[PDB]
Amino acid sequence: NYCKRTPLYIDFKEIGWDSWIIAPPGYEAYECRGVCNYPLAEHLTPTKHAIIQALVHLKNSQKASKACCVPTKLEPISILYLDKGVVTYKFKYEGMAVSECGCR
Amino acid sequence: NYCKRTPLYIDFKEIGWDSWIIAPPGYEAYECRGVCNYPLAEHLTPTKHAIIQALVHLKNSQKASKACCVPTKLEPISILYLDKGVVTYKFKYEGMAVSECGCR
Amino acid sequence: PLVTCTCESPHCKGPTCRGAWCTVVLVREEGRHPQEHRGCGNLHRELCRGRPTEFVNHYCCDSHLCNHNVSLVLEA
Amino acid sequence: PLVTCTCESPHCKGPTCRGAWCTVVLVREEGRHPQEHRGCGNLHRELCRGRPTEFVNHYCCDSHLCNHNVSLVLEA
Ligand code: NI
Ligand code: NI
Ligand code: NI
Ligand code: NI
Ligand code: NI
Ligand code: NI
Ligand code: NI
Ligand code: NI
Ligand code: NI
Ligand code: NI
Repeated sequence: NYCKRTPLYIDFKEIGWDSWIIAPPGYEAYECRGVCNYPLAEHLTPTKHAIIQALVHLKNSQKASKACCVPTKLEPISILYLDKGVVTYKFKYEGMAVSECGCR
Repeated sequence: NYCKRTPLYIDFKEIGWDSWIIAPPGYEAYECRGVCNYPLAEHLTPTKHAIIQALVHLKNSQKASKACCVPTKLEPISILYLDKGVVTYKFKYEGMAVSECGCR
Repeated sequence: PLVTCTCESPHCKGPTCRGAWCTVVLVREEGRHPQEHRGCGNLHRELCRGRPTEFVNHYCCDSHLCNHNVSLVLEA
Repeated sequence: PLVTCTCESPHCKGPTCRGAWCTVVLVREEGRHPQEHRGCGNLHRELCRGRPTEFVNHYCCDSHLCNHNVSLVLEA
């Protein structure tokens, strides 16, 4: 399938982060999976290098790999975390949730 | 091998861009290839979502794919291109050469 | 100004789309049959100027439904 | 302030490295044997606080060469 944003729920307990993440128990971090086949669609904001690299991959796969589907804009979440045993509230935990995917 | 910047020379003639790219005949665009195995090294400036997604991929590969090696900072090149038959000089053709890779 | 274009690509949320120009992109990977994509274009107009190769051909136009039922050919 | 740390990872340009804290990361993929990485850490200190799991264990310290010859264990 093509490069798009896929739902991905992270359970902090199952990655060992619940030791310091009091709340929430988890969150929808989403995930950018899918192939970046040429032509690279504009809604995936592909850079000129990604477009060029996708063109060389078509010429022969050995010289250049295909452009990859990766998150392009990340959104913060609000967490309750232990600060030396003290439950503190962090409003914006940056770089946690995916809002926009793309081909780079 | 691990995520790193690989030399990649683009010949504009062999991708059909020499019809409008008068000069140069090509350039070192570089390429970010390699696996983003955990732990994600700091010199690849991995975001928190990339680190989390790499942790779920270790738990089971079916739920979340591995973080991908992609360019993070692109550099412009100078080209001579046809503007309605006129050879014009563009100083910064943005997003052409890779200067920094990373895991996203 | 924009233009309405025929949309026949995996990224088409409908039969038509609105962009600065209409696109027909004939792509061929190393193994499988060439696929013909139809849609609009707003960024990287320079893709339209690329000479057709053995693996890619970019056609572009800015008339109403000008990219409809247009057949492209690749290089040998 | 930084600290000198034992470097035994694929990203080590030398036997030692200088960072805010020293790291030992024991990672296990689904198929192959667990690998033990040693190095420094400057970002994402919260990785050090993660409870050891069946697949990852993060050890961190900020003494001189404190991450040298330190053996980690994963969860069953
Ligand atoms: Ni999307
Ligand atoms: Ni999980
Ligand atoms: Ni392709
Ligand atoms: Ni660009
Ligand atoms: Ni690098
Ligand atoms: Ni080439
Ligand atoms: Ni891994
Ligand atoms: Ni981040
Ligand atoms: Ni142009
Ligand atoms: Ni912390």
